Formats: sequence, structure tokens, C-alpha cells
Amino acid sequence: RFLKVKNWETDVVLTDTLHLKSTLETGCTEHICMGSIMLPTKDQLFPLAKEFLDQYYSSIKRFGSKAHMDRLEEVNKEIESTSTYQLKDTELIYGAKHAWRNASRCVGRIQWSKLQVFDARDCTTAHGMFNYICNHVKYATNKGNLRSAITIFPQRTDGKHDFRVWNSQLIRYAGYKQPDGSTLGDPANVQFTEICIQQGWKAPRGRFDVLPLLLQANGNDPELFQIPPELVLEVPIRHPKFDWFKDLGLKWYGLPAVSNMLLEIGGLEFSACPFSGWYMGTEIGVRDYCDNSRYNILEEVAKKMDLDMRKTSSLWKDQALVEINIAVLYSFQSDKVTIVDHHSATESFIKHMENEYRCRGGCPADWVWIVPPMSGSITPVFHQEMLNYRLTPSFEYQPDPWNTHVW
Amino acid sequence: RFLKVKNWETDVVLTDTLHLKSTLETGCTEHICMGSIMLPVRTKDQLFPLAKEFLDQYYSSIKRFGSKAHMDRLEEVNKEIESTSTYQLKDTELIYGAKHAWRNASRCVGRIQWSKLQVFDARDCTTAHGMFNYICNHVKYATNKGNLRSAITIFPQRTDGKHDFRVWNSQLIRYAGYKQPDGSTLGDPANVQFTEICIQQGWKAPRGRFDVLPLLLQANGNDPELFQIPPELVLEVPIRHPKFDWFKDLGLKWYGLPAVSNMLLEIGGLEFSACPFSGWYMGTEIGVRDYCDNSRYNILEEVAKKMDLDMRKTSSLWKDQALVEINIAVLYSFQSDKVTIVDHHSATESFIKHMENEYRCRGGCPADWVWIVPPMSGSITPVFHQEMLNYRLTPSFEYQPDPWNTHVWKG
Ligand code: HEM
Ligand code: HEM
Ligand SMILES: N=C(NCCC[C@H](N)C(=O)N(O)[C@H]1CN[C@H](C(N)=O)C1)N[N+](=O)[O-]
Ligand SMILES: N=C(NCCC[C@H](N)C(=O)N(O)[C@H]1CN[C@H](C(N)=O)C1)N[N+](=O)[O-]
Ligand SMILES: C[C@H](O)[C@H](O)[C@H]1CNc2nc(N)[nH]c(=O)c2N1
Ligand SMILES: C[C@H](O)[C@H](O)[C@H]1CNc2nc(N)[nH]c(=O)c2N1
Ligand SMILES: [Zn+2]
Repeated sequence: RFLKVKNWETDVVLTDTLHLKSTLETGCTEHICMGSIMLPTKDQLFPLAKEFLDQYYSSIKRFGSKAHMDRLEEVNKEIESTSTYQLKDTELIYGAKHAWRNASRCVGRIQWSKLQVFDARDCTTAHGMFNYICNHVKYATNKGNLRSAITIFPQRTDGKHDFRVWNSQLIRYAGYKQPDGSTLGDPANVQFTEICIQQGWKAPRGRFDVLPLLLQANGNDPELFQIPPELVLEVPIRHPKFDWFKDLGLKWYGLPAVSNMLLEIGGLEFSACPFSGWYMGTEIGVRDYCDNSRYNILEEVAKKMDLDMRKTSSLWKDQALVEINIAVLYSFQSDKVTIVDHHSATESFIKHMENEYRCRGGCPADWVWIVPPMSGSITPVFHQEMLNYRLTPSFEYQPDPWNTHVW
Repeated sequence: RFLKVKNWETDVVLTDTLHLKSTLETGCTEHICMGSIMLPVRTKDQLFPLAKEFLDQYYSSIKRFGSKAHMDRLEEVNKEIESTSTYQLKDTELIYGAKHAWRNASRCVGRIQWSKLQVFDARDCTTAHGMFNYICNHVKYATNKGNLRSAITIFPQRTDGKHDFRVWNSQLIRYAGYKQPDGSTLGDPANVQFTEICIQQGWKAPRGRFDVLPLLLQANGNDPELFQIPPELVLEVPIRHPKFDWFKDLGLKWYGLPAVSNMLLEIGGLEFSACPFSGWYMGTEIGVRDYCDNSRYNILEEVAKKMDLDMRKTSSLWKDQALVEINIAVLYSFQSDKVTIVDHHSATESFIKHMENEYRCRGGCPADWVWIVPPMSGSITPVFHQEMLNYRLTPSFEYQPDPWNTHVWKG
């Protein structure tokens, strides 16, 4: 009932009760753990709304107040009629902040309460959506001094009027398959890079071509838009020692902005809710650059370093990986674009966990995602036991629109 | 109920049916995952059924399920159990059982070698001196002058729980740890408590940074006894770097034989409380954990300085840079001295092949992602991108409480 989690490097022991309020499933059973698997009605709605409102009023110290009871009845009535409801502004903001607060896979949640929320619920067209996104991108980039934000479009109604941003992130590089059979640019987007062309986008066919937004409003077919370039902050990648590094032709965008997730608050579903914070170095340096199925640039860099790539045991992949990541961090800093190294980010997460345990009674966390993709055990989270469970409001995965859209 | 796991780097999908045979608990529920938690006297009543499942698996493995030999064995064990409340395993069953405990070890990345285990049957052992003799032979056999061979030695099973055989050491070979009055620690911090017990038991500690600990052996539930492993039997490797000549000056070395000796081996319901086993090291165990854990030898800084890395701010990745070099050193030193060792790229690639093979030939392979993925360069090793299913099968290796916490001293 009252689970404890221990940190094996510092012996700190925290007790977890927050998990008792958990409501969603985890994919695991008492017979099998699926901790490493990537993707594990009016009657339905009111209970959800109630749990939320109750947690909402409890958060503002007005639990079981008239205001509390009143709104509960008000929403209660609204659902009974409209078979749905609308969140006050205060509720939309509390919900969004808490969905981030409950993202068990996010290592940067110590920043959760500073989220800037942009209410785009009055939006109606792909052009409108495009307007809101440009504003989000500009506000968040803030000339390199990034500020976390999320833009919330209209919630779901009948599922036949869903707003969706087809991109997986507001900003990503295109990927094209060549005659060579090889892939030019980012392989993970190869497909999307095609559905944009299956729409008319004139691809420059380069290594780092910023994709076009493909926005879908109220259910209609998506429309293409090109983000103003001066709004897309980019960082050329160089090394604080290897002058040859620049010759590699590497660069990345400064604003990470997940756009394909679904935000759930009080039972309400927001299918278009792009959000952004700022990068942890490793996301680019380790995953985007060195994943074999991504830009897969380990060999090249190893070559330039003239390393003995004859035997895995020389750890050339490892050496190169380190340099590369020193280069991503170095560049961003040099250009004054916000970025955090894995050591600093993981240290924050530990402090955040301690804060969350003593102020909220716990912190859902997914060890598999929290531990950085490099130097695992030299970061504190590696030695930190974590309990994973699902709390709401939350951010969830959802089918790619192009596998559900009735054109 | 079939379950699939996908590898996101190769899109290869596998189906798991083996998990259906799982009976033990994981520690998780439909509402919470405890996948990252370190540690999530049977009666006649519960014993025979456990014996049967095991004998059923054993006889199926040899293609004699339902034979007369199979039926008579069940009968023989059953009778023996009602007759003595317990039962003895045949040699073949023991070998089979030990191999499967290894094969079922979800946290082990080296399982591609499971079928080659050398099993030493020490069930006829009665005293600590006898235990010492078996262990010495295990260490010499397994070490094989640097060409390591996996092996396990199995002492008498538990009976009433008051006559347990136990090896008090956590590994047959480990370095002493000494807490100094100024609060600093000399040697391996991980073994401070055990080292104190040894000194208290009479060990004359040399108080250096790498003193091989004595064996503290308990036979038949009696008070444990100290023994020194013949030095000529303990293979060690001086650590040096293939480019940094000053590395050798750090005075680092490690033993070549990793031999866990505090786990409990369960087979057909029987419990073997003393079952030391050994294989060979994967570089990162020493390079990343033993040397760089803040709570172990903690050498990142000293190595960092020597390299003249910018240690002013973490974003210089000086820790990460030093880490790779130290791990290069460990691998280099072992290969030069021709002492078996495997890097994480190589070891993890083997595990993926082993895993695929297991799904196809056995219907699954329980695996703990949290432990399989190496402590450095996680995502550049294939296991990071590999989905895994963790569940408990027997025979198995289990944790058991430290004996100094449960032992009734006799004096
Ligand atoms: C401001 C600093 C932030 C940092 C440094 C940070 C860092 C990270 C990292 C390292 C991951 C894993 C990325 C991956 O491997 O794909 C992640 C995941 C995630 N973060 Fe954060 N984050 C931040 C802000 C945000 C914000 C503003 C939100 C939402 C409001 C958020 C929501 C999430 C979610 C839901 C995931 C998991 C997404 C998935 O399952 O793919 N993060 N974050
Ligand atoms: C052939 C060489 C082998 C390699 C390279 C290998 C490698 C490893 C590694 C890297 C771990 C994790 C250790 C840690 O982080 O503390 C591990 C765990 C484990 N291995 Fe193996 N292993 C091998 C042989 C064996 C053998 C012979 C057995 C038993 C017959 C075995 C049983 C286990 C068990 C039970 C665990 C988990 C122990 C625990 O939870 O503390 N391994 N192995
Ligand atoms: N720092 C942040 N990182 C999140 C987005 C960038 C990440 N590297 C990525 O490509 N992803 O998170 C995406 C690719 N794989 C993920 C999945 N579920 O399959 C989503 N966020 N943020 O600050 O708002
Ligand atoms: N290559 C092998 N490695 C296993 C033993 C060495 C390991 N580095 C270690 O110190 N440990 O596994 C011990 C310290 N931490 C573990 C724990 N549960 O707390 C036990 N095995 N083998 O070849 O048989
Ligand atoms: C199969 C495995 O779950 C998968 O590779 C996970 C592991 N941990 C991760 N952790 C983070 N932060 N991001 C990821 O994409 C992943 N991928
Ligand atoms: C808290 C966390 O479960 C713990 O530190 C685990 C993580 N993964 C590990 N993996 C291996 N191989 N060995 C370990 O000791 C650990 N420690
Ligand atoms: Zn689980």
C-alpha cells in the first residue's frame, strides 16, 4: 500500500502514496512486467470530470466548498445536456500543467509549474492553427532563451471533428529515400516527408530541410504551411577542438516541440496540443545523431578522429559518441540557445522527485526513459528506484492521423 | 495469450508464449510497474507439486515425457517426499536444473553461454574445510590460466533451515573495504561491512587498496570459518591504458573471475543456499561500476585531472570522457594478459541473437531491460532498442538475506 523507493548511491528512501490515486493501467500484471514496451459517453464523462474538479478544488484549498460543489453541479448539468463540457481557463491551465507534471517519462518536470498555456480553443481553420503555432514557436524560442509552452486547440466532440497537427514535432528535418536505396536526411520522417509531397510540398531534397506544417482543423483535410525561417532557430554544430567538425555539415533546431500527443483533462480530449520546452543534449547528440536508424553518424566522426574502428573493444563508437555530445552542448551554449546536459538535467530530476515526494507523496517515473541514453550509471537517476503509474490529467499517444483520416 | 516484443531499430517482431508457464510474482500490478526496484523451509504440502513441474520439464527436455522412467521417477520422488519430507535430485537433474536457472536469469546478458555450464556437485560436502576445498577447485578450473570457463559448485540443499550451507562472501573474490576514522574509505567501499566481520572473525587485514578477502564459509548451519584462497589461484590484471602511460601509475588492478556466491539456487522446490557460480566479465562491470560508481572506487576525478579535462562545468562531459578511457583501459589490460573478457557492444549483440533464438526455439526469453542495458553508451548497443518481457521461471537464482543477519551463533 505504502511503497518505498530507495536511491542506492545515497541511501535516501522515499515513501510513495501518490500512486494510490492512480487510475489507468500500466500494461504490467503480477506475472509479467512490460516496463520496456514503448506502447503498452455521458456515464463515462461525469465521473472523470468529478475526480478532476475535486483534485482541482483541493489544489486551491477549497475542497468541499460551495464554489466547489457549485461548479460540480454546473458541469454535471452541462454534461447531462451537451453530453460534454468546457473547462474554465483556470482549469485548462491547471490541467495542462498537471499533465506535464504526471508525464512519467519526462526528466525535465522540475519546470512543470512554469508552463505558459495558450488557449487556442476558439480556433477554426488550418490557417488559424498555423497562426497560433507561429505565435507559439516565436514565444517559446524567445531569441534562444527558451520558455516552455503548450497551445491547446479545440477538444474532441464526435471524433469526426478532431483537430490534429500531422507533424510529430512542430519542427523536424525531412527524410527522402534515394535511388541508391540509401536515405537522405532524417530516416524517421521519410514517410511524413512523402505525405507532404503527396500534398504538393516542394522538397529541396537536402540533409536538413525543415518540414512543412500539415494542419488539420475540425476534421477537414490537412493543409501545408511553411514556418517563417526567422522563427525557426537553428544551431550549426562545431567542436571546441576539432576544427574539422564543422566540415561535417551538422546542425539541429533549437526548439523540441512534440505535436502528435493527446492531452486529457477531466475526461476531455485535446487531440491537438503541441508543447515545447528545451533540449537535453543527449536527445540530439546521442539519439538523433548516433541512432543507427537516424542520422547514424558514428563511423564518419570516428574516421575523422582516426580511431581504430577495427575492433569494437577499442570503444571507438563510445569515444566518438562523447565528442559528438560535447559538440552539441558547446554549439548551443556558444550561440546562447537554451540546452541542458544529462548530468545537470538528471540532478534536477532527483531534486524534483524529493520535492514531489514530500509535497505530493510521490512522483510517477519511468526509469527506462529517465536514464539518459549514454553514461547511464554516472548520472544519479540510474541509482534511483522509481515507481511508474498513470495519473491524470496526462499526455497520451494517439494513432497517426494518416491511418484514420477519411478524406 | 500471445505477446509480442518489437525491436525498434530493426523492426523485428517476436512472439512470446513462454511467459504463460510463469507462476511466481513480478512485483508489478495492473496499476504500478516496479520494474526498476532492486529487490521487489517448505512443507510436504507445497513440495511435491514443485517437484512434479520440474520433473515434467526435465523429462520433456530429454524427450521421455510420459515414459516409464518418467512415471517411476515421479513415484520415487513422491514416496521419498512423504517418507523424508524432502528428496534428492539425480545428477542429471541437478545439471539440468543449474543450467536452466542460468537460462532463466532475466538480468543476465551473458546467457548465450548457458548450455556450456560446468556443474560441480558438492552435495557430499560436510564441513567448511570441505567447502574451502571445493571452492579452490572451482576457482582453478574456472580460471584456467585466463581462458575462463563458466562453472557452478552446488553444496547440500537446505533441510530444516537450521543447517544451511552458506558462503558469507558476496563473490568468491572481492577486495577489502576499510572505513578510516577520518571518514574516508580505504579499498572497496562495497565490502566494508563484510570486511569488518572478517576482521572480527580473526582475519589479519593487510589494509591496502586491493586486499583479496578471505573466504568465510558456513557448513551445515555451523558458525562460519575463515580461509585464505591460495594467491597463485587468484588471477589478477594490472590496469593500464593503450596510450596514457600515466594510467598504470593510478595503481589499479582487478581480479579476472567474477563469482557470485550469495545467491540461492531453486530447483524442483529444493533450495541450494550455497551455489557459487562464475563466468567472465563484460568490461563495463569493472570500468563503469566498480571503478566509477560514486560509492565504489570513484576514480572519475583522479582520472579526469590526469587527462587535463575541463572540470569547471559538467557540460564539458569530462566525466563521460574519462569514463570511456577507463573502460578502454580495462578491456586493453585483460586482452593483453589474455584473460577472458567481453565488451558491451559484443556482449549485447550476442544477447540479441541469443534472445531471437530463444523466442523461436523456446517461445520466449524473460529479460530485465533495466539490467541488460549497459551502464554506459546505452542506446548505441542493440539491447536499448529491444523490447523485452520480464517474468519469473524456475529453476532460478534468487536473492537471499545476508547470513550475518539471520545466523544463530553457537560460539
Ligand atoms: C523544459 C524542459 C524539458 C526538458 C529538458 C525535457 C526533457 C525530456 C526528455 C529527455 C524526454 C524524452 C525524450 C525522448 O527520448 O523522446 C522527455 C519526454 C517527455 N516530456 Fe519532457 N522535457 C521538458 C519539457 C516538457 C514539456 C513543456 C512537456 C509538456 C508540457 C513535456 C512532456 C513530456 C512528455 C509527455 C514526454 C514523453 C513523450 C513520449 O512519450 O514520447 N516535456 N522530456
Ligand atoms: C559467461 C559470462 C557471463 C557474462 C559475460 C555475464 C554477464 C552478466 C552481467 C553483466 C550481469 C549484471 C551484473 C551486475 O550488473 O551486477 C549478470 C547478471 C547475472 N548473471 Fe550473468 N554473465 C555470465 C555468466 C553467468 C553465469 C555462469 C551465471 C550463472 C550460472 C550467471 C547468472 C547471472 C545472474 C543470476 C545475474 C543477476 C545477479 C543479480 O541480480 O545480482 N551469469 N551477468
Ligand atoms: N525535450 C523534449 N523532448 C521531446 C521531443 C524531442 C525528442 N528528442 C523526440 O524526438 N521525441 O520525444 C519523439 C520520438 N520518439 C518519441 C516516441 N514516443 O516515440 C517522441 N521536450 N520538450 O522540451 O518539450
Ligand atoms: N559477469 C558476471 N557478473 C556478475 C557478478 C559481477 C557483478 N559485476 C557484481 O559485482 N555483482 O553482480 C554484485 C554487486 N551488485 C549485484 C547486486 N544484486 O546487488 C551483485 N557474472 N559471471 O560471469 O558469472
Ligand atoms: C525498447 C525500449 O523501451 C525503447 O528503446 C526505449 C528505451 N528508453 C527510451 N528513453 C527515452 N528517453 N526515449 C526513448 O525513445 C527510449 N526508447
Ligand atoms: C535503481 C536501479 O534499479 C538500480 O540502480 C539498477 C539499474 N540497472 C542495473 N543494471 C545492472 N546490470 N546492474 C545493477 O546493479 C543495476 N542497478
Ligand atoms: Zn512492470
